[PDB]
Amino acid sequence: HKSEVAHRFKDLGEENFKALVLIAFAQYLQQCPFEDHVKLVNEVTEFAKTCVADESAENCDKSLHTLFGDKLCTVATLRETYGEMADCCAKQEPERNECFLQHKDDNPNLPRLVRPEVDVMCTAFHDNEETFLKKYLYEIARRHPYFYAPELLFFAKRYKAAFTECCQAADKAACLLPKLDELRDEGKASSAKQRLKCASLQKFGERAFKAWAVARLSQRFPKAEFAEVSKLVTDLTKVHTECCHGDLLECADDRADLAKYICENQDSISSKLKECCEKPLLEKSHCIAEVENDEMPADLPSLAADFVESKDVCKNYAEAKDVFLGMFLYEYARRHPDYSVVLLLRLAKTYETTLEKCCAAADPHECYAKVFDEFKPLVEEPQNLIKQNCELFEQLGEYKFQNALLVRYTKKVPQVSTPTLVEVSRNLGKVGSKCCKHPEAKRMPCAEDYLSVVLNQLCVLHEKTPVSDRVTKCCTESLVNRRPCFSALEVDETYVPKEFNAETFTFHADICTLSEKERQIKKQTALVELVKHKPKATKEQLKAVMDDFAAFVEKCCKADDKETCFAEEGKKLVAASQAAL
Ligand SMILES: CCCCCCCCCCCCCCCC(=O)O
Ligand SMILES: CCCCCCCCCCCCCCCC(=O)O
Ligand SMILES: CCCCCCCCCCCCCCCC(=O)O
Ligand SMILES: CCCCCCCCCCCCCCCC(=O)O
Ligand SMILES: CCCCCCCCCCCCCCCC(=O)O
Ligand SMILES: Oc1ccc(Cl)c2cccnc12
Ligand SMILES: [Cl-]
Ligand SMILES: [Cl-]
Ligand SMILES: [Cl-]
Ligand SMILES: [Cl-]
Ligand SMILES: [Cl-]
Ligand SMILES: [Cl-]
Ligand SMILES: [Cl-]
Ligand SMILES: [Ru+3]
Ligand SMILES: [Ru+3]
Repeated sequence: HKSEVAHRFKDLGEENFKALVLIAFAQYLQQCPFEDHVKLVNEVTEFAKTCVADESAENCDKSLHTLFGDKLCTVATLRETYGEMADCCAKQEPERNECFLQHKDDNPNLPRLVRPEVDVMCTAFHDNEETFLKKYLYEIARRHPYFYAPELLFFAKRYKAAFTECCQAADKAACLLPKLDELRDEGKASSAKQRLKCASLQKFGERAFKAWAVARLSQRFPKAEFAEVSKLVTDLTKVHTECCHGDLLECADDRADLAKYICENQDSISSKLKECCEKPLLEKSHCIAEVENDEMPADLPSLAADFVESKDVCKNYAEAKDVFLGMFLYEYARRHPDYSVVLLLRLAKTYETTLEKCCAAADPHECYAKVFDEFKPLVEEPQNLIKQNCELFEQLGEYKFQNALLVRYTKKVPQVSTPTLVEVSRNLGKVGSKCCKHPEAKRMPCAEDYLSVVLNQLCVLHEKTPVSDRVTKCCTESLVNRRPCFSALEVDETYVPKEFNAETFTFHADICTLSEKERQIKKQTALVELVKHKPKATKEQLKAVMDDFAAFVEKCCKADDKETCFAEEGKKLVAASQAAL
């Protein structure tokens, strides 16, 4: 293209162009104030307008990396605010762009964004929809300089949807805050999810990533030929490789190219893409990333003929080990959208170990002709765990199910800080709430999707402050054994009971005057501490004081006097509890 900026401006449109320019600059100049970014956007935007009017116009033939880097090196305060980053301006492309890339600062030190009151928010939204919305877009991008820009744009449009609706409703806050809590959860999860793929790719290498992609792409497009899945796995591996490196434009072009290939070859891939493929370039690769699985072809054969009977197993394996294993993964995954990806990786690795053991032995076929028996226990384990836990979740509430998780995980690893124990148990409990309302045909992918983002981010929090050798051993091992390792943790019988502290189990009337959530957290915080102080307490014994405490609060949080019921009756509850434990 004669002018890449004019071309982008025509592909995306003025509104999307401006928003992505803002995110781009907010992710590099993370301490410049919001109003100078607006100046940069308006300046880049009306320059781009000269380029769509005339592509021979001055500077319109420069590359976007050049144009972007040029804009960065005109910030007058660049060396005084970003210091060493300003020295990038003395290099030339592509060294300069790489130098700027290196100087992206993850985890900068900005105050946390405090959600204001609903009436404050709706009033700001009404008084200046754009400035309000773009300011929050800027606040989030500067605090997440590696969050892929278009997805951030796609979250911004969903926030706009939440405000327009709820700022008009009768009970504003009742409409808005759940939507805002929901959006925060996904954006935080997506941020965690991107950094996990990009950190297992280097921890574990291209091969393991390719193995994961074959499984995932085969469940999604089970009518595609394995040659087509392998083509897609290759392009997709390059795409995540390049996107992990951090160049937003080089990353965006790889994604857009892959989506153009997929949309051009739908009838070799899937019948579900005609709408996504009709969508504009900015949304094309996103839409297809989250499209639902295509229907499996009717009455596929068993995997027996190709992978256990056929005399050419060991010979076809040796001819190309990974391609043969990759074919096995393809055939198993396409038949099993109900499995998690990691389970399919367990099976494939299981098939790999026995093929490696039997293809070197006398009469291989005898040695390995039963390996499909080895798959059954590996399949029951995730399913069993889902059943019992989804069963328990509908026996108890969401909140009481959290309290069940709370007791169990505290007993397994009582060294974890109380607040971290509460947050994980509350979150896991949320995962029963959404995943357990799926049928068994789609429960295991649901759990995997959510556990993975609860598991390694408790592991990144654990590498921050290690407290147990067993949770580092879980967290530093394969992503296929991550969830089993944690499931295999047993009640810590090394632990020394925490010394009784009276202030930890003293309660006041403020507890009546707190929100349901904030009341549950403090109820759940005391429960962790109770299990830490008397860890040999049984759930029968624990239920008895939990019932007592429940009655205690409902008594003192309703009497004529309150501040004194909580100390007088409170003193009784404690003493009666210590006696029973
Ligand atoms: C002057 C600064 C350089 C130009 C700034 C352009 C901002 C980046 C363009 C984003 C392209 C988005 C393409 C979406 C397609 C996809 O993700 O598959
Ligand atoms: C078919 C194209 C890609 C070929 C490369 C993928 C071969 C699959 C290998 C499966 C090995 C076991 C599964 C991964 C386990 C792990 O990474 O810990
Ligand atoms: C879906 C229920 C989850 C309830 C809260 C989490 C605690 C139990 C999780 C058990 C299910 C594990 C399945 C993960 C998939 C896999 O690792 O193959
Ligand atoms: C910072 C370290 C915190 C670790 C605290 C232990 C919490 C373990 C919960 C992880 C999920 C376990 C696997 C699924 C359910 C199970 O089988 O227990
Ligand atoms: C053993 C010495 C201290 C005395 C014990 C008092 C603190 C008990 C722990 C509170 C658990 C509250 C959770 C149950 C109530 C509910 O779910 O609403
Ligand atoms: O930390 C975050 C990452 C991504 C997104 Cl979209 C967020 C939205 C609101 C608050 N925090 C967020
Ligand atoms: Cl936040
Ligand atoms: Cl907010
Ligand atoms: Cl604002
Ligand atoms: Cl604000
Ligand atoms: Cl804001
Ligand atoms: Cl944030
Ligand atoms: Cl967040
Ligand atoms: Ru704001
Ligand atoms: Ru955030």
